[PDB]
Amino acid sequence: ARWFPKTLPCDVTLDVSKNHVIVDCTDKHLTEIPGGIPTNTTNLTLTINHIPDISPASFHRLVHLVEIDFRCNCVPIRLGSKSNMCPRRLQIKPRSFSGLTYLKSLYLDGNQLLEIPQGLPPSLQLLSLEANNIFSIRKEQLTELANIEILYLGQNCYYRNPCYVSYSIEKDAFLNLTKLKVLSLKDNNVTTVPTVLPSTLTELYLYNNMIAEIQEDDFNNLNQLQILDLSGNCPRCYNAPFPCTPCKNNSPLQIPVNAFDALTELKVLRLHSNSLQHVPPRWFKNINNLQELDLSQNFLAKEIGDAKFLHFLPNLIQLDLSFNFELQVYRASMNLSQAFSSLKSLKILRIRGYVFKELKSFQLSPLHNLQNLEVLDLGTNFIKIANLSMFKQFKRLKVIDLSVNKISPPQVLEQLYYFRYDKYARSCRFKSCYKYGQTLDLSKNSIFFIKSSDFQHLSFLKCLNLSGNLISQTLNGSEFQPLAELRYLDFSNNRLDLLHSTAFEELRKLEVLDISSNSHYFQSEGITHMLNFTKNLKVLQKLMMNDNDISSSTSRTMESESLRTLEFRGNHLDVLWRDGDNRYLQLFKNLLKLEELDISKNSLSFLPSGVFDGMPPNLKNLSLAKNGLKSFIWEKLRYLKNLETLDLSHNQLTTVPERLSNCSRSLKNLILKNNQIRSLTKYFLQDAFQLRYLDLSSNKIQMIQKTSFPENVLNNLKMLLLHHNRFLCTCDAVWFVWWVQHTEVTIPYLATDVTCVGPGAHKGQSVISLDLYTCEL
Amino acid sequence: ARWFPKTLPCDVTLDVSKNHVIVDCTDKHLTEIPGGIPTNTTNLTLTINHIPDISPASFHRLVHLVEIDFRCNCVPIRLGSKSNMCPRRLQIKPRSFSGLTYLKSLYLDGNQLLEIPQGLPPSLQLLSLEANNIFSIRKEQLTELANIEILYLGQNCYYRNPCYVSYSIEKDAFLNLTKLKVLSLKDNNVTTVPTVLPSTLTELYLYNNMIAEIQEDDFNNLNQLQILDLSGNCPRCYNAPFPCTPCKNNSPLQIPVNAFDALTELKVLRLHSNSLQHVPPRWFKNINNLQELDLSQNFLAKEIGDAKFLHFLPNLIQLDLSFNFELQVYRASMNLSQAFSSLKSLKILRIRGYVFKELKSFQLSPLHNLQNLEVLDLGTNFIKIANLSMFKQFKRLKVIDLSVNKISPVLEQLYYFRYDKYARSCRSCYKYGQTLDLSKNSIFFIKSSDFQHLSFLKCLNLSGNLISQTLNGSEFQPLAELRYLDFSNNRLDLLHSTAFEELRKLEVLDISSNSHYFQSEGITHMLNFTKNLKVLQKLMMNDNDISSSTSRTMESESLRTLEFRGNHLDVLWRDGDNRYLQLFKNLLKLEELDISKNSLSFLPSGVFDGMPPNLKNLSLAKNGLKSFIWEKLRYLKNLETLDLSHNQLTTVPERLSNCSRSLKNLILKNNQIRSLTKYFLQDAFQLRYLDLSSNKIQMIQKTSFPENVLNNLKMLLLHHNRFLCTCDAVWFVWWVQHTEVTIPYLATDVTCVGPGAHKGQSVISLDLYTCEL
RNA sequence: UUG
RNA sequence: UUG
Ligand SMILES: *[C@@H]1O[C@H](CO)[C@@H](O[C@@H]2O[C@H](CO)[C@@H](O)[C@H](O)[C@H]2NC(C)=O)[C@H](O)[C@H]1NC(C)=O
Ligand SMILES: *[C@@H]1O[C@H](CO)[C@@H](O[C@@H]2O[C@H](CO)[C@@H](O)[C@H](O)[C@H]2NC(C)=O)[C@H](O)[C@H]1NC(C)=O
Ligand SMILES: *[C@@H]1O[C@H](CO)[C@@H](O[C@@H]2O[C@H](CO)[C@@H](O)[C@H](O)[C@H]2NC(C)=O)[C@H](O)[C@H]1NC(C)=O
Ligand SMILES: *[C@@H]1O[C@H](CO)[C@@H](O[C@@H]2O[C@H](CO)[C@@H](O)[C@H](O)[C@H]2NC(C)=O)[C@H](O)[C@H]1NC(C)=O
Ligand SMILES: Nc1nc(=O)c2ncn([C@@H]3O[C@H](CO)[C@H]4OP(=O)(O)O[C@H]43)c2[nH]1
Ligand SMILES: Nc1nc(=O)c2ncn([C@@H]3O[C@H](CO)[C@H]4OP(=O)(O)O[C@H]43)c2[nH]1
Ligand SMILES: *[C@@H]1O[C@H](CO)[C@@H](O)[C@H](O)[C@H]1NC(C)=O
Ligand SMILES: *[C@@H]1O[C@H](CO)[C@@H](O)[C@H](O)[C@H]1NC(C)=O
Ligand SMILES: *[C@@H]1O[C@H](CO)[C@@H](O)[C@H](O)[C@H]1NC(C)=O
Ligand SMILES: *[C@@H]1O[C@H](CO)[C@@H](O)[C@H](O)[C@H]1NC(C)=O
Ligand SMILES: *[C@@H]1O[C@H](CO)[C@@H](O)[C@H](O)[C@H]1NC(C)=O
Ligand SMILES: *[C@@H]1O[C@H](CO)[C@@H](O)[C@H](O)[C@H]1NC(C)=O
Ligand SMILES: *[C@@H]1O[C@H](CO)[C@@H](O)[C@H](O)[C@H]1NC(C)=O
Ligand SMILES: *[C@@H]1O[C@H](CO)[C@@H](O)[C@H](O)[C@H]1NC(C)=O
Ligand SMILES: *[C@@H]1O[C@H](CO)[C@@H](O)[C@H](O)[C@H]1NC(C)=O
Ligand SMILES: *[C@@H]1O[C@H](CO)[C@@H](O)[C@H](O)[C@H]1NC(C)=O
Ligand SMILES: *[C@@H]1O[C@H](CO)[C@@H](O)[C@H](O)[C@H]1NC(C)=O
Repeated sequence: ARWFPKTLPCDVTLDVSKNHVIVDCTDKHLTEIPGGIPTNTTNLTLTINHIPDISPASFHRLVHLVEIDFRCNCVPIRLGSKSNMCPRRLQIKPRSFSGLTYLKSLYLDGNQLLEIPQGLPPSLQLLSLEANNIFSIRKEQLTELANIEILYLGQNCYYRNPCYVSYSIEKDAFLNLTKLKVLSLKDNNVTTVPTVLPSTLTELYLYNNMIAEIQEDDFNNLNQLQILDLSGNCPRCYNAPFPCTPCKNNSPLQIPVNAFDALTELKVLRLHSNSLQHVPPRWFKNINNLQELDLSQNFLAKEIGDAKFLHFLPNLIQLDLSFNFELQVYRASMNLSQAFSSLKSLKILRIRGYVFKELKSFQLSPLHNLQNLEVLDLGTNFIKIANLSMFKQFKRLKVIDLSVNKISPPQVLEQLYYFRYDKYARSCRFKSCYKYGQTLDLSKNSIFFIKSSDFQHLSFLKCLNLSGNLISQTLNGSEFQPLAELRYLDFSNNRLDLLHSTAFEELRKLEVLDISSNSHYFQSEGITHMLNFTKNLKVLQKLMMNDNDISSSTSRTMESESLRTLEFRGNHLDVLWRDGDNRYLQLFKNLLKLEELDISKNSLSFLPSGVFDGMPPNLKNLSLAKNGLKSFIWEKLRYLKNLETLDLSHNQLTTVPERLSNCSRSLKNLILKNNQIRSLTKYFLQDAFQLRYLDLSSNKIQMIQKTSFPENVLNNLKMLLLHHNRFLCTCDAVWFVWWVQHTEVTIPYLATDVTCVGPGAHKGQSVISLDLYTCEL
Repeated sequence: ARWFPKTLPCDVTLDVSKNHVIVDCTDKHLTEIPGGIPTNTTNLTLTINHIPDISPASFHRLVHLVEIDFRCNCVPIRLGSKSNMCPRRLQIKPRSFSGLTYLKSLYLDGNQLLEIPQGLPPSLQLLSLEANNIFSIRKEQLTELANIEILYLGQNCYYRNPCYVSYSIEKDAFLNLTKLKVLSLKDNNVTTVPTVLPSTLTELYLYNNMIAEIQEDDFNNLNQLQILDLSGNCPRCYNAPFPCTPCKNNSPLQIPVNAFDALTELKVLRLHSNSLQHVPPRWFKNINNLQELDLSQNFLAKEIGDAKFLHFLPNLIQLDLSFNFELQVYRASMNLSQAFSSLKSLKILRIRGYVFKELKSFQLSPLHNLQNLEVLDLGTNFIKIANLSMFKQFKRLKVIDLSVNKISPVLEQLYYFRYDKYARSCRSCYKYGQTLDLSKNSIFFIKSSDFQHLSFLKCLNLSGNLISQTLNGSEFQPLAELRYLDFSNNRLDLLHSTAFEELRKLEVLDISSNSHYFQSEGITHMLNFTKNLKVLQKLMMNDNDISSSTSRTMESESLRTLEFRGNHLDVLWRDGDNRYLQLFKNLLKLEELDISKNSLSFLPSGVFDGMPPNLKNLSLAKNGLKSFIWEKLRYLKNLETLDLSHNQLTTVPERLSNCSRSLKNLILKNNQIRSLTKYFLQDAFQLRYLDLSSNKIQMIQKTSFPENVLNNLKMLLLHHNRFLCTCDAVWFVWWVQHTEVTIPYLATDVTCVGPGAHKGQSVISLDLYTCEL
């Protein structure tokens, strides 16, 4: 097909509509900007390389650049790899950017720069210098940024990237940047709010600094400000996972009552970790539009019981009062002020880490009439007692979250969220059952025993999360009787005792059941387990039974008219299917609608004959990955007449079938990565017209000849993976080298990991760049 | 040193006292008996190879052989590898053994043999033909075994190795084997006890067969028999993990009341899985010496409550009545007959799988006066209730085992349910004193009074319960003598630094696999709880996912071993955060620290300085370590063992001696090392063990590996590298061929990878004369 | 690779 | 390899 092979070690994309030529050289172990970058290049990304300098020659030809992303070519020592530390800061020579008349966005984050780079074109809207070593801002260094709208300067002086002094900002440094919308000075050891800021700011980020006091006029002119973040100034340091220095005398960040008076447009106020003890209502006198308020990680335990300020927040969407508990105090109950009832717009309330013994219905009465309330998060509260029936008054909610408690008789937050330093930190790369309906999340509690009356009045629930409790009982179909509407039960990380084949049958509308990581009782010999419990679940679509160490079953067959997906990863089918024992060879046969089966990680070093014949007739998607498979009778695929995806990754296979078409007419996706294949059979893919995806990566293949890979098949492939093999680039490889260079077929990692290993001369050389003319003399 | 390199791909060992020359060729991927086997060879082992034939030429020179072990050179299809199936049964030519005048023991197990091999010498005392295809025994084929004392014939016809007929034994086939002591016909599809057996038998194994009936005279003459095993005839098949066919009519193995009358010497009787419903006392009328009786996997639930037969067993040491429960019956309690009191010699009583709701003190009264009772096993009984205090009447016992029950206020894990627990392959806190094992119960909450009257306990096993409480040092008050607590696989909440402090005599604490509360942010954990445990020697806190700690230091005057595998020291030691760099410093007598599997891709500076002063043994394995500042080992002045296995290191120190003068054992296996530094081992005289296996080393020169060091090494591991066998390698190849230093796998995995000619060739066999022209 |  |  192609007349001119692509040798450039970067992905090139065309977006004809937006007039964009996108060149992505992310993480290509470059020590130089590569030659041959298209002249029409608009967006060039060189992040995570080791290019030690920029010069007028760097971008000479590239006069149409709108965006240069040159991040993380010299990451500060403690932020970067300890195996490849950058020896000297990036050097930017004069005039490197002044010729780029159309340049809108420049990212120079993570390059150990000492100063704001000069000579930047007046087109620039966005400049980013995070994770550098710039800790003095002078008005004179900013005159070049007349048109700048977005300026990121954070992470230039903090514990991971120290500068060993206070940050310095000259008076009025930013004032004459008349179009500046977004200013970020986070994580920078700043001691005062810099003034005067231009009145065009929409977003101001001042968090994780050393600001002890806000002056009453610090935000006087910012009548367009929408987002203000002052978090992590006078931090609450208890159990902090980073070095944390509090303000002296347990002082809060001191905020005058009239500090916010000019912020009539403010939508987001973030006061996380400011050691606040009071929230004066006078703060919010002139902010009628505030939508999001974060007051997490303070000392507002008393204030939550008073909270006059809430009367001024009728448009608030999101309130977070998490982790406000008094140290070494365990309150008897949660005292929510009546003032919460005035939060007419509230969709999301989070109050983790209040820390109290007993939740009772009346304590939530202030919320009964919040019509728009969607999420109530009372996680990580060490609640010992809670009658779940109280949530009958909360049918309108999408999520009731009691995760991480001590109870016994629409996006999830990262596992580190309230305690991390900077949850918005940008990486060097880049720049759940809620969907089923009403969710009650009781995960990570101390529930040892359940009975029907625990769920009295909760028939509206679509999802119940019981993950990570202590449930050890012989469920018999009597325990969830009220849960008539339940579509999803997550029962993972309990100790299910499957003595009874009637377990879960009362959940007549159950579509998905997760009983993964319930291995306990499956580890002891002589215990009766009824894997045939599936028969009674008439609308079950998906069953997850992973990591259960299942090596025995009293019943011989699982049956279902409905089940489409079975995850059975991390069990011991090798023990059930011991060579000579026929009894379990039809375990899955009567799952008549099953399409997806995952039996990876079952220590299946071989498959006894009868396994494939025993498969249910409509199996589409089979994983046998990570089994230590040392042999495989390819012909047995003939029994799986609807097989579309076969995953055999991470095994010990040494051969492919002589003729894949003769094994399976239906197979579309063949994953063979991470095996021990050293050669392909002569006619491997001959007439395999249905094949669309083939992964032969991370094998030991030396040679590939034309006969194995006919062109009428290769042309149908959406992707062919060949990387990390042992290719021999001798004159015997002429066809393969030619074909790789010239094909239109998508083959990933040509630039990094489709490499000759030999002979001598060409060792470590990309096959895409290989010249074999000496073979044609 | 050596003048003649050892090229034979087998270990050769000398035992001068017994005049033995031991040649072990186990698992050497041989397809031929190797040449050059010493002429003086007495014991030759060729197990797990693919040698397709034996012939007169096989052992011609080896006239002094006493033992040939030639097992598993052609394993039956379903018993063997499916990746290397044996194509044709072993072929044994005539006269292969008749020249071996001194041959005492021949093992030919696992070779797909169809017949008993003939032409065996009259010296033979032991013949073994397990896992063959010999399923008809003819008197004529046994005449050659006049002097045989031990004959193994089992596993020749069973579900893993089927013969598709009944086993056949001709009448009196064994009678004229006048010195036969041990006969094993297990796992063979035998239908009747073969008769007449010789009266010299000490041991008869007939288990896992199809014997429905014992005739009254089957064992008439066996007045020397010590062990009889008839188990697995009319099996109890409930929840069996193998294909199991019961006797028709739910029948037991039928044993007439006088069948054992002649067995005056019997010490062991095994009647496991015989579907017995009754144990007639008349069985044991003439056996006063029986010591071991296994009656597990029967239907003797009612019989346990009666059990008149026990009155005839005053010398019994070991009784097993495990897995005798009636299907779908969950008894209220355990009914032990008063007859148990007559078992004056009993050391070990096992009654798992009785299956009952509540154990009460009175129910064990029949045992109160068994003076020698050492082990009481009531595991896998689904007991819901048991007052632990009842065991105050049992201080004399070594182990009280309530493992796998349902209580709430060592045998292989498969034992009672496996087919043949004595099958031959081709190739714990009891020690501390009184042990109460409550592992795998449903204990959610504990308090001091649960342990009332149990102050004598030395080991308590609470492993695999549901304990989720903030232990505060009040919960084990009575357990004043406890030396070992296994608290693994619970949900310890380490809120309180006073946890466990009441166990004033605790030497070992295991709180491994208590990760639960360590997985959620904002929870207070006090790792400094070690301070209060004044005699603690060993602390195991593996697989706890520990990534946060309210306290900054662990302290102990006593602790010698800390296992901290499978945690998140990488998070505690984030580059820039100094606060936890002395976590272990104040464990002043610590000698062994295991911080493998802590995702430590690098070690921040200060880690080594923060190590306690007497550290001898440090594991940093399986951390994905990509770099390592070897010079920092200077801080570990007492370091003897450094384990850096399974990492991504690419280099060794320029000079190991300049890093550590104390280091004896350096484990670097499974890294990415491609070359050694020029002077690597110069003057590191006290180095004794070096493992460089599974790396990418191409060349090793004498400067890196001076001989004044290498010769002192007890072991040097080099296998699975990328050795380039050019003329540059002359020294290394010479030294490897000639050294006395132990180097494992020379015969199998110390290989050239090039150039061309020598690719895949063993370094030990490499001829490099062309380099010396 | 006699489980 | 800014968490
Ligand atoms: C190419 O560069 C331009 C400008 O740097 C990018 O345009 C930005 O796109 C994002 C989309 O998330 C918008 O939010 C910004 O407001 C745009 N800025 C400008 C000045 O146009 C464009 O995204 C880049 N394209 C690629 C593929 O990287
Ligand atoms: C933030 O600035 C403070 C000073 O305002 C820095 O603290 C100084 O650090 C040097 C070296 O650590 C010391 O000699 C001085 O004693 C410190 N002064 C004070 C007042 O504490 C601090 O290092 C800066 N933080 C970072 C991470 O760079
Ligand atoms: C070498 O072969 C002899 C002969 O088979 C072995 O000696 C026997 O070892 C068994 C195993 O415990 C003893 O119980 C016998 O009493 C020994 N004597 C005889 C004559 O059988 C000897 O152990 C073998 N040595 C090795 C290391 O394999
Ligand atoms: C043990 O012997 C029995 C016969 O007593 C074998 O069973 C016969 O096997 C063939 C083939 O499976 C059948 O056609 C016969 O009907 C069987 N006879 C009976 C009486 O069942 C059995 O296969 C043998 N067991 C093993 C493991 O080899
Ligand atoms: N798994 C299980 N959990 C129990 O709680 C139980 N109680 C009695 N039993 C009996 O023990 C036998 C082995 O588990 C089971 O078989 P059963 O005779 O039907 O009755 C069962 C229990 N089994
Ligand atoms: N780990 C733990 N387990 C508990 O059961 C508990 N109850 C209250 N608390 C309090 O919650 C805080 C966060 O773990 C702890 O700090 P405290 O305020 O000293 O008291 C503790 C508990 N902590
Ligand atoms: C709740 O707390 C506030 C503290 O401001 C207190 O004034 C109020 O009376 C408390 N109410 C209850 C029900 O405890
Ligand atoms: C839980 O509250 C409900 C009413 O919502 C009531 O029916 C039930 O009895 C309560 N249960 C307990 C144990 O308090
Ligand atoms: C249930 O909770 C666990 C633990 O919090 C979480 O990992 C899991 O994703 C949740 N399950 C669903 C279905 O959302
Ligand atoms: C299930 O268990 C409950 C426990 O109270 C019992 O009422 C019910 O009868 C049991 N179900 C069956 C099928 O026995
Ligand atoms: C499951 O199998 C058992 C036999 O082991 C049978 O008695 C029980 O009724 C079966 N249950 C279903 C739903 O098939
Ligand atoms: C096959 O199943 C796996 C999970 O087992 C899934 O990730 C994958 O997308 C499926 N493939 C197709 C083609 O549906
Ligand atoms: C495989 O190959 C042979 C020859 O084309 C043919 O006879 C046989 O039917 C084929 N089987 C399948 C399932 O394609
Ligand atoms: C357990 O037995 C002891 C006597 O050994 C007694 O002191 C205690 O009260 C008993 N516990 C219960 C709950 O009956
Ligand atoms: C405690 O019981 C567990 C679970 O059976 C067992 O694995 C462990 O080895 C026992 N602990 C000790 C210290 O022997
Ligand atoms: C620990 O908790 C116990 C049991 O609830 C409590 O009564 C006691 O005061 C505490 N003990 C110690 C040693 O602090
Ligand atoms: C452990 O550390 C905490 C504070 O971090 C302290 O309150 C406690 O007393 C310490 N305990 C011991 C035993 O050192």
